[PDB]
Amino acid sequence: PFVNKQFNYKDPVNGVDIAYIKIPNAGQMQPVKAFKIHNKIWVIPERDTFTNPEEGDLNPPPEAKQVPVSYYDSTYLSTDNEKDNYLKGVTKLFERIYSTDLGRMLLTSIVRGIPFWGGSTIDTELKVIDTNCINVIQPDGSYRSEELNLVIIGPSADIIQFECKSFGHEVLNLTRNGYGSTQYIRFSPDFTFGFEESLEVDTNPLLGAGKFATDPAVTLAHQLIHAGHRLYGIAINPNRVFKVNTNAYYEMSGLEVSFEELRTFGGHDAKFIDSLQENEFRLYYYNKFKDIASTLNKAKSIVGTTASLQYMKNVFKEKYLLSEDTSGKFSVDKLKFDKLYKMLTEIYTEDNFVKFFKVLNRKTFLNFDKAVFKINIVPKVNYTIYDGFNLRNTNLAANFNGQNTEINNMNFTKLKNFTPLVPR
Amino acid sequence: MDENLEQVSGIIGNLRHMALDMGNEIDTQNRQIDRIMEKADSNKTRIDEANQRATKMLG
Ligand SMILES: [Cl-]
Ligand SMILES: [Zn+2]
Repeated sequence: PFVNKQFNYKDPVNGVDIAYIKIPNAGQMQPVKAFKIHNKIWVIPERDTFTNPEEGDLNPPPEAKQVPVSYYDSTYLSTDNEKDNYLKGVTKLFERIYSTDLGRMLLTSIVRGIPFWGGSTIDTELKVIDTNCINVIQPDGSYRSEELNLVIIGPSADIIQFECKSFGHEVLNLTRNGYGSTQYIRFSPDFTFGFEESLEVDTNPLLGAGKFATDPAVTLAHQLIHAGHRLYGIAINPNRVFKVNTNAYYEMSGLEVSFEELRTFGGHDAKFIDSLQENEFRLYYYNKFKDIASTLNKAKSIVGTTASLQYMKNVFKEKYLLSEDTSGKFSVDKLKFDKLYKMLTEIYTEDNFVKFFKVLNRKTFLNFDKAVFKINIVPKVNYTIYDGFNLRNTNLAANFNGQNTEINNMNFTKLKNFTPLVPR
Repeated sequence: MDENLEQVSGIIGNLRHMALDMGNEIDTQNRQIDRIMEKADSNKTRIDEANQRATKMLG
């Protein structure tokens, strides 16, 4: 959310909100300098070669990804100045998201989404899951562990491949059992996608090239929505997908989109999920929340924290909006659950952020990106927290002219698209 | 043209209703946890697959 700190990449570590850290989960990698921009949220301005050892190289893969747009450059984000500009860019976008009620609510939900304490072999004991913490190195050389909900990190090889991932449990499915787990988002505020407005279905030579630029704030909000679903453990099983036939590219005939994605997009695309399926999901997670409340009612002890058992049980009572009777027993209130579930899956959607920000954006996933641009949103003459690219009192305020890369061209550099696909 | 703002104010209404229960952050008190011992991660933690853009562009 709001970042009440003036962070500069070169600022000395203090073991509190500026420190070298390690993610116990990701093997024994090298410590990376990170910044805590808000309670429960850290930012690591480095290319992600830590979360997955399998993705250590930053060069284009042997087999090019079959996606509309991709971009590679192993040198991006390797200098202190870039890391400083990245930190400032990510911070500015969080503030832009924080500039509307929708964004403020989403960020608060995320900060409230503390991963459940269910890592014990003793059903009656509350214990943390190591995968939901990081080790913060201190200036004296020692270190302390700390729980957190979200980490924003630089991209891996494909610079514009933004995603929301997390460390799993050996048996539990944390993102889908209501527990939740710390989310890691690969993101970059230094690039953005180019798209064309939906065809008028009448007189329009497809020979275009993605004239309009996507607002970085929407792209980040998109990933944060996924993080939200995953922190509350209500993400839709990735096995549930929607098959779509497409004639857009040579040698391609279809597209597969997960229900999670459709839900996150909102608007028209979310309607592709059947009513029967929707109710199935809501009831499914409702049951997961009941199991949690049940686990909390059977908890007799807690290990690993200075805090009391009552307090830690209360944290989750508040996270899941559980009801507590005069005898101290927890239960899931059907009305409360529905309102919370509805807010996380139907109010927090990409389409609604588009409405709140008042920007041009694709209407459906079927309108594929066509280009990639290098941008620089830190300077106020380029982009602002309140208006993004469409600066008020200028030619850029009307008809989304600020996002028109042909009108507001000083804000963009068209880059090479590494895609192997050929548009038909 | 002005229908967008109407939708915005409408959504704001629903958020206002949730604000009383979801408006503030939690787990705000100054607690600490035991240090997590960094053991030999030969096969430590795994990763729960993320969401790759529009996802699978089948041939
Ligand atoms: Cl600004
Ligand atoms: Zn997504």
